[PDB]
Amino acid sequence: LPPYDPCAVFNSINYLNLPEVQTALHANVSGIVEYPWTVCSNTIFDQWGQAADDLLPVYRELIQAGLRVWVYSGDTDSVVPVSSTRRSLAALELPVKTSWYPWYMAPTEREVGGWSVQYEGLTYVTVRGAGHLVPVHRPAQAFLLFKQFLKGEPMPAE
Amino acid sequence: LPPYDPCAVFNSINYLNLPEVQTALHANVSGIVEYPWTVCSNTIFDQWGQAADDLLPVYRELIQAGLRVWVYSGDTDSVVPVSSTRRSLAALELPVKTSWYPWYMAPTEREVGGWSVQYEGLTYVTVRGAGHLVPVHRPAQAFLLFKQFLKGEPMPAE
Amino acid sequence: QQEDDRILGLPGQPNGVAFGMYGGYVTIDDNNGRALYYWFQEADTADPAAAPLVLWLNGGPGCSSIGLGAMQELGAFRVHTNGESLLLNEYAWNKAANILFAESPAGVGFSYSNTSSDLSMGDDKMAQDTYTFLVKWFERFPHYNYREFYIAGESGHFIPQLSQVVYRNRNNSPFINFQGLLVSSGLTNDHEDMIGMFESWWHHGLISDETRDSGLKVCPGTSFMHPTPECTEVWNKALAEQGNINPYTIYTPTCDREPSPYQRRFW
Amino acid sequence: QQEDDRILGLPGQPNGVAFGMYGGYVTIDDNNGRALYYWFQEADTADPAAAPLVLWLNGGPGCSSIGLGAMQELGAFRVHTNGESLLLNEYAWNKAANILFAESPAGVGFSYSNTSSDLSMGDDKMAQDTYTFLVKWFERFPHYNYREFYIAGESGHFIPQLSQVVYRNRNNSPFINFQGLLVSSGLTNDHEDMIGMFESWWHHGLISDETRDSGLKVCPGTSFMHPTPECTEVWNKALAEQGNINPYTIYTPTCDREPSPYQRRFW
Ligand SMILES: *[C@@H]1O[C@H](CO)[C@@H](O[C@@H]2O[C@H](CO)[C@@H](O)[C@H](O)[C@H]2NC(C)=O)[C@H](O[C@H]2O[C@@H](C)[C@@H](O)[C@@H](O)[C@@H]2O)[C@H]1NC(C)=O
Ligand SMILES: *[C@@H]1O[C@H](CO)[C@@H](O[C@@H]2O[C@H](CO)[C@@H](O)[C@H](O)[C@H]2NC(C)=O)[C@H](O[C@H]2O[C@@H](C)[C@@H](O)[C@@H](O)[C@@H]2O)[C@H]1NC(C)=O
Ligand SMILES: *[C@@H]1O[C@H](CO)[C@@H](O)[C@H](O)[C@H]1NC(C)=O
Ligand SMILES: *[C@@H]1O[C@H](CO)[C@@H](O)[C@H](O)[C@H]1NC(C)=O
Ligand SMILES: CCCCCCCCCC(=O)O
Ligand SMILES: CCCCCCCCCC(=O)O
Repeated sequence: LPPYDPCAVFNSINYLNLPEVQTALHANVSGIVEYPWTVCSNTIFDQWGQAADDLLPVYRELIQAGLRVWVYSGDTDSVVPVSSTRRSLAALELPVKTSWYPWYMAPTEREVGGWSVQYEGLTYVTVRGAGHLVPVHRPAQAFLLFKQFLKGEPMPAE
Repeated sequence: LPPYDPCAVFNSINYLNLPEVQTALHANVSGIVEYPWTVCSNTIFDQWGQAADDLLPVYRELIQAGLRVWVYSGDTDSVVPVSSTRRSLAALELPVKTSWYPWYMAPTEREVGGWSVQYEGLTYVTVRGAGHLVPVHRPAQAFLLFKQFLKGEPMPAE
Repeated sequence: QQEDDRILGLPGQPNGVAFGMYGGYVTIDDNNGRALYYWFQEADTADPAAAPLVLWLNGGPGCSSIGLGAMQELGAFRVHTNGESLLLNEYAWNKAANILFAESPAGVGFSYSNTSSDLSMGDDKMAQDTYTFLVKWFERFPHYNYREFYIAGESGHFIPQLSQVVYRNRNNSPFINFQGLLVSSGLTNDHEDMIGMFESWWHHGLISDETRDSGLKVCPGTSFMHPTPECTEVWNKALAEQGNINPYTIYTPTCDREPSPYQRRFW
Repeated sequence: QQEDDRILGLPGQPNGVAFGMYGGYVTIDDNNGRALYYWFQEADTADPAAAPLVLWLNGGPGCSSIGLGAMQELGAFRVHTNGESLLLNEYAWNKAANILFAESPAGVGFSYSNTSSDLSMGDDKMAQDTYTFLVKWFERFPHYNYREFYIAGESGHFIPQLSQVVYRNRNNSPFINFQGLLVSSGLTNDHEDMIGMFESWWHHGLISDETRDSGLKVCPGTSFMHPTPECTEVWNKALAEQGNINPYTIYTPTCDREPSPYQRRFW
């Protein structure tokens, strides 16, 4: 995978606005959308109306239904920081099943990939050295996290 | 400068116990010290007696005498973290002369080098992305901080 | 149905892709002319039919699942620095699952509405509209009915709210075999998340003691999408004290091309 | 006296070094036979005589100013991976000043005492021993008398405490033209520093909620060098939760060669 580029957004904006790419993708059939493709839309953001103030009752319902619920953060993000999510999740008041512990890429490995807590009904994971967009900073660790989630199995302790 | 090596301690242990090096340095004349050269001594650490619990009265006597007093931290260190020094220095209750601000290598430069507060009598500086041993991680930034200290000039604002 | 949406090849595609791809539009409202665009990357595994199905969504509100999720984060390809060639991502998540990327709501990326009042959205309407995309995609792709299904993504609102609507409607759409949800980097409760932001920024050396003290006194309780002017005043000092760092990854280098594509603080 | 201390050249030394170097022992107790080793790198400047004089000290207590200060951090040379030859450091601090490294107290590095009981030290005896060193170093190097002088280094105790003994004796030793001090990463007040440690570790995701609340309840007040059993029990759980990170630089990679040279948690 190439080294990190803080200007990489510009490459998919150029690529996704190429006419031949839109044809192959079956997107913007016959120029039907009049503005160009861009990554985020300011008008959807400025015009948003109802935004809930508390999703914790939605979480109690999903956990009551017996659904697998996992949440994770990158620890160098300051927009939604680790402290915000830890305080919100701690307010659900769930029983701890596996206490806060460091996880490794394999039980025999030495570099901490991040830390994790398992409550009864919910697993929380942090990824060390990763920003808001975790897979662009730590791709191997995000892939391991996705595989463990699909299995329903904890992140590897040593 | 070569990139960061986590194992660089071992190169110094080896070079400083070479006999030709001890000769050129005029160190350990005639094999006068029994034990070999090492970076740190466990017997000095373990036999340490009297250790003060509060240095703030010493800071007040040096500031009152008009000596230049600067303090700095690396912000990825967890042994004496930025939070610990921030709280101890704040307990001096000095008036602020320049409020917390980001500093750059030059006023025209783009990347944040760290943050700084100037109180009446003491300047505090953090170096972004540097651990406890600040010059091994951010050498350029530590040289600039040294030069500003000698001039008695604040770290460059934008 | 699906055959028309089959993507046979993409410009700048590297030489060995072996998994199937589909892309097109699903109309979710015939009267208003509202349609969502999706891109599907099948599992690059020996038996694709064994792998689960995963819906990925980015948030903001307002950002693209294809522009972030597929092309920069977890999809099979990344775009080269020449803006014309693709390269394979060895940690692509379709190595463990069939991944569906949808741009939602309409007005994001390639998704659109012929009635512009449709571009004024809200949380409950977003969840209803994306649930409707889902039941209509399953009708176009019936070989995924009853397959093990997960919802994943980067929005603390869209992923728990869509999950609640799928679950409440399970007797109406029994063929969605919903197993669980994976939430990344998201807002969860306004009061608790506002206290943790002012605290974490101070313990990382990003703000002053007095921005922290004022922020904790006037901002907890404010909405992030509809803020009071009292809290906007502290919030704005906080961000000025932080300087020119990228707030999404505070130790990395910043991009030099000045007309930035991100013009709002997308959450 | 100083001419005998001149270092003519080091094994493995690079080709362009133009600055002067001196090294040797200064006996601070004739009776017990106690002596400190020093290495002096002069300013690499157009007129070194114009440049200030700075004493650099590392802390621990117990670690070496030459091993840490000079060879890995701010000195003119850096060691190659073969452990046998040197390279020039272009951000060396002797490009702006004359830098004096002393290993202190005796027992550290090359510094020794011929009376064994001298190796049990305390804060006041350290400041007195390094002040005596300084008075005696100036008589060997009489041309640095009254040069603009600064004390800098990595210990929250050694740098303020030696500065207080130099300052209170300025009418006794006026030739030490003491201008100020630079303190790096140091312990300053046991109570405030201890609250700051448990709070910073929690806000960086290193410890659990309950290690943080117990730590804040039993440890502020305790000494770092002589802790109560109550606080040691919490402290050891906290170091366990952090795992195998390097605690001096939490985001970098760890050294594989695990017979580590550092066997204590040096402050
Ligand atoms: C939004 O409005 C546009 C323009 O009226 C619709 O596209 C046009 O639809 C008419 C009637 O089907 C067709 O004759 C035009 O060729 C078609 N495109 C243009 C440029 O006029 C669009 O819906 C239609 O889009 C076309 C491409 C096709 O897929 C058709 O099946 C579809 O109904 C309207 N969008 C929606 C969601 O209704
Ligand atoms: C610690 O004791 C040793 C051993 O007595 C001292 O070195 C020896 O000193 C005697 C008398 O000066 C001399 O004849 C020996 O040749 C010398 N070295 C050895 C291996 O015995 C040492 O102090 C002395 O160290 C020598 C190298 C020299 O610098 C001399 O000037 C100095 O007095 C004692 N350490 C101290 C700090 O006194
Ligand atoms: C759709 O195509 C037209 C040209 O045919 C282009 O100007 C417009 O920007 C495109 N819209 C998108 C979203 O790419
Ligand atoms: C001093 O020299 C002796 C004899 O060569 C050696 O064995 C010893 O380890 C040395 N001590 C130091 C501190 O270098
Ligand atoms: C410099 C990267 C900025 C990316 C901003 C996008 C955050 C939007 C929410 C999300 O999908 O995560
Ligand atoms: C991996 C680096 C560990 C360095 C440990 C020594 C810290 C001692 C005090 C000092 O900074 O002088």
